Amino acid sequence: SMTRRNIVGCRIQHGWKEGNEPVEQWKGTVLEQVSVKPTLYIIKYDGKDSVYGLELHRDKRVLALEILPERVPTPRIDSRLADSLIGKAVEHVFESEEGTKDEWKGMVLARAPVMDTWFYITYEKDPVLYMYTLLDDYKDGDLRIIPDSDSLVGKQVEHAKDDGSKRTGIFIHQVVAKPSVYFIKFDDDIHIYVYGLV
Repeated sequence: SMTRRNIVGCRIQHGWKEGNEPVEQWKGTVLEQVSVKPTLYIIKYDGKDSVYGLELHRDKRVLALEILPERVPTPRIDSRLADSLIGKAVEHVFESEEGTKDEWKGMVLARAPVMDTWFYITYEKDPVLYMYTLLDDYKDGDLRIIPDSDSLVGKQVEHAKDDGSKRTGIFIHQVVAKPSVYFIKFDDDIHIYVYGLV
């Protein structure tokens, strides 16, 4: 039979219809096909720095999915300087009114697949997976490295909610630099949760 191109590593476009809200147009890059759940894909969408998980060929909210006739950009960064951030605890500084501090404590986890100049990062105030070109903020002083403060992948898990109901989730990735940290995808949420952070 004819073999179609793998959607991983491509630029994609699709409409998004969530219930009765107006239809939106989403554009992004497919970073990974989850080995332990091949229907699930990991995507970085333009303008959204929280990474998403979607069963792109099954989910009824995804409309007219297509591969764009574009190449995924391939910029370069200094390899040694990028690896110096991996596994480190950081303070990420954000713009705010003068005489007011807006900083978030977090941890740099890995260089992302496909978009290797972007980095996976998690925070204490928001435990979902984020992605950003952190070396831009590190060189400008807006990211500070702070002193020093066998895998569940594939295993299913259940969560007992406040109301009378349960939800299933699956461990999808083990962070190589910090093997006690994992990524979980629950079937009722598009965000990727970060588990095992202190």
